[PDB]
Amino acid sequence: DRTFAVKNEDGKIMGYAVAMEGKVIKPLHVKGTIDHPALAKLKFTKSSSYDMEFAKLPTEMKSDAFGYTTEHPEGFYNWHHGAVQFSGGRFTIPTGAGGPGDSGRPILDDSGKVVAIVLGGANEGARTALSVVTWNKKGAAIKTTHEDTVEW
Repeated sequence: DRTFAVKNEDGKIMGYAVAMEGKVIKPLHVKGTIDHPALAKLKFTKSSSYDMEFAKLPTEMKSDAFGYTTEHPEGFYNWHHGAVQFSGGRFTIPTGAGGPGDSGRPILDDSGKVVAIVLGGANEGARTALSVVTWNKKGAAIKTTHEDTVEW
């Protein structure tokens, strides 16, 4: 696979790292050790601004990793827990469909490319708006945070 559990000392899942475009990327707030022998002890570079940390993907894994795409037209997208809507510049899910432990999971299109990484969500009632990292065409990271975001 290309998505890895990040585990605390008791071995409980805290969040997820992904393999993407020659990097291991996980949310910075996710406390733990990636649960992969090749990934556990790499040198990570940490960016507070984007709540992101990343390491170089070990050479073994370069044909494995997800592709990223900047093409997110309005519509529906996929994640581990089901449909993610993208509309008016925001990703949303039914409230209750995501929660703590979900930080780091990718949002995917039907071809299996990453459009966004999940940081948290703000409860707006029926729907929860997702705080995420995306990248633009020049490779610049963008963090979108909504009011009263709960880190997952």
